[PDB]
Amino acid sequence: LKDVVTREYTINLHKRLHGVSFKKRAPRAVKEIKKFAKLHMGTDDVRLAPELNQAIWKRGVKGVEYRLRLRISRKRNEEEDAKNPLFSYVEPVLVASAKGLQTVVVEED
Amino acid sequence: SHRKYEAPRHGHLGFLPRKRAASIRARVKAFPKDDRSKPVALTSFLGYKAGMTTIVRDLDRPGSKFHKREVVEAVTVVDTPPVVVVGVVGYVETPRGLRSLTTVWAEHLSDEVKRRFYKNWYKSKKKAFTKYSAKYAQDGAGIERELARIKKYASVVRVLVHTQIRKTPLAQKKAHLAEIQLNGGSISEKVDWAREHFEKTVAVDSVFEQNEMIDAIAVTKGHGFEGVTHRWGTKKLPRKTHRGLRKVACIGAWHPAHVMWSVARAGQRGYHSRTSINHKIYRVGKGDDEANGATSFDRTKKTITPMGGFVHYGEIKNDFIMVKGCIPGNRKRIVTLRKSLYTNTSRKALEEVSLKWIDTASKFGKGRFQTPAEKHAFMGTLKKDL
RNA sequence: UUUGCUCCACACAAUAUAGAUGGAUACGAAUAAGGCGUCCUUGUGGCGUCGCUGAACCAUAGCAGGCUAGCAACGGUGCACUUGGCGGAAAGGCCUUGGGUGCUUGCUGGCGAAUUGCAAUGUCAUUUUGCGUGGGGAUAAAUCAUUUGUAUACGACUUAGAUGUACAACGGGGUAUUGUAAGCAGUAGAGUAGCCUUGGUUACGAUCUGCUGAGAUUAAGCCUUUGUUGUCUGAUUUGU
RNA sequence: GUGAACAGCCUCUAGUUGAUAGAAUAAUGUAGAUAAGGGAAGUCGGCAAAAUAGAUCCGUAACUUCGGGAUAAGGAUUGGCUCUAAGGGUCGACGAUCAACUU
RNA sequence: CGUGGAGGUCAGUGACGAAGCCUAGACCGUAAGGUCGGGUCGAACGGCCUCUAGUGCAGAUCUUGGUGGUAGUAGCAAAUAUUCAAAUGAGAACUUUGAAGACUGAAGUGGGGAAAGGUUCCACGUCAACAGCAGUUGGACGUGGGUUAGUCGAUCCUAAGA
RNA sequence: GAAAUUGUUGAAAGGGAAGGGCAUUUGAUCAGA
Ligand SMILES: [Mg+2]
Ligand SMILES: [Mg+2]
Ligand SMILES: [Mg+2]
Ligand SMILES: [Mg+2]
Ligand SMILES: [Mg+2]
Ligand SMILES: [Mg+2]
Ligand SMILES: [Mg+2]
Ligand SMILES: [Mg+2]
Ligand SMILES: [Mg+2]
Ligand SMILES: [Mg+2]
Ligand SMILES: [Mg+2]
Ligand SMILES: [Mg+2]
Ligand SMILES: [Mg+2]
Ligand SMILES: [Mg+2]
Ligand SMILES: [Mg+2]
Ligand SMILES: [Mg+2]
Ligand SMILES: [Mg+2]
Ligand SMILES: [Mg+2]
Ligand SMILES: [Mg+2]
Ligand SMILES: [Mg+2]
Ligand SMILES: [Mg+2]
Ligand SMILES: [Mg+2]
Ligand SMILES: [Mg+2]
Ligand SMILES: [Mg+2]
Ligand SMILES: [Mg+2]
Ligand SMILES: [Mg+2]
Ligand SMILES: [Mg+2]
Ligand SMILES: [Mg+2]
Ligand SMILES: [Mg+2]
Ligand SMILES: [Mg+2]
Ligand SMILES: [Mg+2]
Ligand SMILES: [Mg+2]
Ligand SMILES: [Mg+2]
Ligand SMILES: [Mg+2]
Ligand SMILES: [Mg+2]
Ligand SMILES: [Mg+2]
Ligand SMILES: [Mg+2]
Ligand SMILES: [Mg+2]
Ligand SMILES: [Mg+2]
Repeated sequence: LKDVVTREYTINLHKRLHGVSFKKRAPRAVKEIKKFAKLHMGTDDVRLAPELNQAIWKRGVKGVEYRLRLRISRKRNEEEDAKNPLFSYVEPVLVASAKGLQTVVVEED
Repeated sequence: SHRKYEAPRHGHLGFLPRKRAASIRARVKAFPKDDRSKPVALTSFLGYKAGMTTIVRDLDRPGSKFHKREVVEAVTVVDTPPVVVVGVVGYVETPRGLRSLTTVWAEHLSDEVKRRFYKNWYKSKKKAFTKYSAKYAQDGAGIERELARIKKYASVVRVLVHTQIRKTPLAQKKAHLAEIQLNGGSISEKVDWAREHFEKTVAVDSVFEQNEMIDAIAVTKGHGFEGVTHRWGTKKLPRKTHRGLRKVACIGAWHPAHVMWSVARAGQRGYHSRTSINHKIYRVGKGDDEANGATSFDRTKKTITPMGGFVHYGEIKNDFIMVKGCIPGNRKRIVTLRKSLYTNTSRKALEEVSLKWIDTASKFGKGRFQTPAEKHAFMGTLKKDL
């Protein structure tokens, strides 16, 4: 939990957005994805790829996909302050279907 | 001036205050009157409300329009694995009421009941009862001395029992510990029964029998803060009402210059302790008994568990008590079932019920099939499987 | 735990006192009846006696009670032990065994006291706390934070979490909802418009049929899990 | 574009993305809705809400100032697709060619 | 008894500290009040005999000014809606850029004008105050630049009228 | 550089107001001889 690692996960955005107000569904999905990455990688500093934001907002504010396949990379950052020297960076995986996929270690990048 | 039209008051003033119960396990405030000629037996049992189903039975009620005819009745299933006896408490009578004189615990206590003494179990050193267990060092002289005190005193004897919550599908993992009065006299042999049952389980079939009328003591389902309209059943104000209509219009006369306790006010609804009486046991089902939900007329080898499991509860793998009707509390909640405090002979009690069929269709929807085999027989072969 | 906690003994400090200044000295019941003693044939018995208040009983003499010499008798009393029993209504007290030891004013002596100056409470009790010196004993939790939803406005409540029948995220299965997905194919299709091997073929064609009770969703407060991946010592506080 | 339409709804050019925010989802509210069976029994009073609604065809009473009432009342139909028919211009009874919708 | 001012007097007090103010510190008077000590302070002031008055406050929904409890409370909820990354910066929900999602939907949230405003236009610097959160941004603050006519208007004509 | 009002420190008290009168206890403080 103290080194760099990249894994691909499926997030069930449907059950996290269940009953959420329509005007808040996509922002809530963004926050739920940040919470998901924090839970899995132990990093408070979660950064979302703009392509991932595009994938979240692809079908409008309330048309968030039920499942999103994400690549999360826990990488180390060096800046003015340490401030959680490890951070997670989340990307979309761009698969045809986000169903029936398990968590996998990418192990190469 | 007078009310100008009579109506009964809204709500029952004997169930005040409508506050949250102090504990999730409702207290047994009265045990059955002791009959000291009977054998020593428990007067109550601890279980977990699993859910409701429906049954069909032949009504035996001469003079009724439905005598010797089939009736469909709602029933509640309480999962009741055997409870483990881990202690005995002695109660002496005093001019100031009953008073516990001493409690004698079992030598070994399982982690299930040990968790009950810990707010943070995972990070504790689990020291509970570690020095007490040494009272059983060679001959248990201190334990025998305390039991002798209980025999020499303590006109009322209660055992400490705890649930085997690990046998339920609940995630709680922390057992419920309660005092159950021992009826069946000779306080000496009450204590002897408790000591001989130390660390041993007591099955629900040794306490309750088929057709017996029992009482359910449980904390009702909580609903948070509630307005007067649903909390008390007061009349909704007309549509024209400014400042809201889900209210009580007059909360009091000018004098007394105070809101009176008897006026309906908005507040907490539910999560109250309730002791509802006269629920007939329709089944005393056994956990190891496959075809639990089967009857002498059905014979379908099926358990009491509805298809897909009890909604929000899980599967019944232990002994269960099926009572007629409904009982206070929601699914997964600890409920204490106690013997009736009086002898009911109204021909509603003393009726011997024989179940003809037990619904095991899914409660997760409009269930159509009792068993997966019946679903296969009706539907034929599907593409995925079957 | 910048040597922590508790108990005991002692010393020293504080701290106050709803108010010590010989002893709260134990049947029960009745009162137009009883207590005590005694006797017998043991009773709702006989006999005697008592009350008319505790104005009693016990205790009570000694530099706030010293130091010593005896006599008499194995008594009284305190102390610390010790044998055992009884007492649970708030028992925390009552009774009892044995020896040791101090006093004894039961009786007879010797020594001392003064000047606190003619009185000044003239300080003698117990309530907690702290500290130091020795001895004895033990070696946890709670809360915040995270989590659960049997709970909930917020507090609160109910759960879980230091290596496991653990938990979580996915995945699988069950359950349930809807109603037959996309794609492909078709001697299906009301037909219209072209071509010729005039029994076919080309273009368009709502829709229909088969793969297909398929496809999609399914806990967000459904059930379950021989799978995959990961998580599991951060903060604060609490002592008789 | 739909549509009779400068209606409502969606879009192009142009412009804006400005209203203090975050977390939960109690009561009571404000606004929007649904509701078994009954159908104004509520209430001063059908207040509020619901029901009706466009277009085509049929049919339309009392009364009347003969103009109306009248959309009286009361009924039927409406999608998609493939066709059919009718309704024209120009050039020299027809031929050639061109063209747009309405029924 | 006390206050502002006046005549006389104590050759009164005082920068070695007047007046004022603070002071569960002391003294005197039944009291109005008077006196003293200590602290603060800095330029005038007092006792007595008289004179004089714009001379004594708890109030008047008194006047002016200042300040509370309420109270970190009511609330900052109409106009569909924001999100991701980068840059800048001490600091970014609000600035800029890019990407995305939306809206006004031509009777516009578009492009110009009349009345009115008067520099709000634009650039640079810049955030103490204002923008009822914020702010690096602004119709803010500071410094400057900018409005070019024979043909567009006024000017000329007459209208109701003056 | 007053008061209202406020912060900190110190002291004290506080079972549904507070404040006051007579009297004394206790604590603090102090004049006179
Ligand atoms: Mg909802
Ligand atoms: Mg009446
Ligand atoms: Mg009800
Ligand atoms: Mg009104
Ligand atoms: Mg159901
Ligand atoms: Mg048109
Ligand atoms: Mg209805
Ligand atoms: Mg209906
Ligand atoms: Mg009707
Ligand atoms: Mg009516
Ligand atoms: Mg009526
Ligand atoms: Mg009427
Ligand atoms: Mg109306
Ligand atoms: Mg009509
Ligand atoms: Mg009419
Ligand atoms: Mg003057
Ligand atoms: Mg001075
Ligand atoms: Mg003062
Ligand atoms: Mg000066
Ligand atoms: Mg005046
Ligand atoms: Mg005044
Ligand atoms: Mg006055
Ligand atoms: Mg005033
Ligand atoms: Mg004022
Ligand atoms: Mg507020
Ligand atoms: Mg508002
Ligand atoms: Mg708005
Ligand atoms: Mg904003
Ligand atoms: Mg932008
Ligand atoms: Mg609109
Ligand atoms: Mg639009
Ligand atoms: Mg500008
Ligand atoms: Mg502001
Ligand atoms: Mg600011
Ligand atoms: Mg400027
Ligand atoms: Mg001109
Ligand atoms: Mg100054
Ligand atoms: Mg002040
Ligand atoms: Mg109070």
